[PDB]
Amino acid sequence: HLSDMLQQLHSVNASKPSERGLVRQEEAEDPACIPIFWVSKWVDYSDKYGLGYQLCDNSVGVLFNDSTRLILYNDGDSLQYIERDGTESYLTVSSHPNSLMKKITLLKYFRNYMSEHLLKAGANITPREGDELARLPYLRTWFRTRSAIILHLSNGSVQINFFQDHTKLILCPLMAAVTYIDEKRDFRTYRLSLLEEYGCCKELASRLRYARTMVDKLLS
Amino acid sequence: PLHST
Repeated sequence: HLSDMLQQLHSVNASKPSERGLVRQEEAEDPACIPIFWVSKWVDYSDKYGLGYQLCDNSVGVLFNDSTRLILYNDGDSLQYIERDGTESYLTVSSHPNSLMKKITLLKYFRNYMSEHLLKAGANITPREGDELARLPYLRTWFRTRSAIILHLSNGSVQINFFQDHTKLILCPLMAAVTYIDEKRDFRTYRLSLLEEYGCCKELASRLRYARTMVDKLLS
Repeated sequence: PLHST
């Protein structure tokens, strides 16, 4: 659904939302569109191993340099491994093929580090009560620019964290929504089509222009 | 940055 996201972003950006005579950004908020998952922490150890991350439900994952993934559910033992071609298997930290020993050790180190360091993005949002073993999205791909880290999840979401001012976007093409986390850590979800109708501030508009450039990079 | 905030 990256193509859908590109359509949604092209459309809002073509509407020049920060040039509305009267910007009514608030009218575009829709709390029912709040994302279920986003990346709360991340660790770039890609010079040797991969990109470790935590989702907001406290699950962990690693996208290894060889394009395989381990997903540790928030029960601390249940595990999914995703091979390069996307083949999925289920196991536990406690019972795993010997061939996965090194990757599991790496997972444990990333998990330990993010258990002990760093803040959780979105910590103000209520922890979800739901099925903690329902299939988790995983990190499909990521990259960094000078300004941001771009994280693309398997549920179609794209998250962009800006390094300098700590602002963040979580874009969902299924809800056709963007969640903006601002410098004060206010977390608000907007329908993109309503940003077209009602406008938005220049800060959000600028970030949505950058977002489109990033989605283009993901599609390339 | 090599890690988040």
